Amino acid sequence: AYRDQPLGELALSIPRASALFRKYDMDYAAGGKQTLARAAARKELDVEVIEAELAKLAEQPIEKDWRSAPLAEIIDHIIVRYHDRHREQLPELILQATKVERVHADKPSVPKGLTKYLTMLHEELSSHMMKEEQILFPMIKQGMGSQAMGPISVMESEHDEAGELLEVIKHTTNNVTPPPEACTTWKAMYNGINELIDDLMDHISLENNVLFPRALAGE
Ligand SMILES: [Fe+3]
Ligand SMILES: [Fe+3]
Ligand SMILES: [O]
Repeated sequence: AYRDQPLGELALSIPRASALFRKYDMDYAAGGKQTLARAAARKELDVEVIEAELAKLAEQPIEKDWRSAPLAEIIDHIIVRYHDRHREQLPELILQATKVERVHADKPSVPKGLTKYLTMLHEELSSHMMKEEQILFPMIKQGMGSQAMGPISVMESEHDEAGELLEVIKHTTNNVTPPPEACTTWKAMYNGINELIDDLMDHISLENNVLFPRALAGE
């Protein structure tokens, strides 16, 4: 039956199901409405195995269920858990990528263009998060969420733009897998990239699958 539920609900309801979908490159963040059945079919995956993996994870409940939490507490959580972290993590990654592309400019496995793409992500995320905090989030706190179809659609479009950059970043880095040649700086940067991708998809998932639809519905 898990195959008939949307990816978003499985990610928000089952602990560490988010990490499972990232293992299968399944987009529970922007494509959260997509059922697990239609997602496993797209990628030619054996859905029955995914269902058993979720069944094991589903033995335990999730630490915090945001699906029914107050919108104000979701917003405040997003700001300190995701927005503020992104502002610290991306400048750090940009400088690491700059150091790696130079130090290992001669290796074949070096991720050329990574610094360019991290910079693009940082600029778009920065402007994006400012708009949410200065325009959309206050609108929702004042109870005007039902009148926010316009702004939310613009934010969800930007969420898609950010998703495309993530895919470019994953390709440039062999799905964020360092080569055997990788030094310590090189390996720690990829660990930071994976941490960014994980947070950003949970960040977008929480907005697209909970905050936005519930605001539009008048909660
Ligand atoms: Fe956000
Ligand atoms: Fe956002
Ligand atoms: O965001």
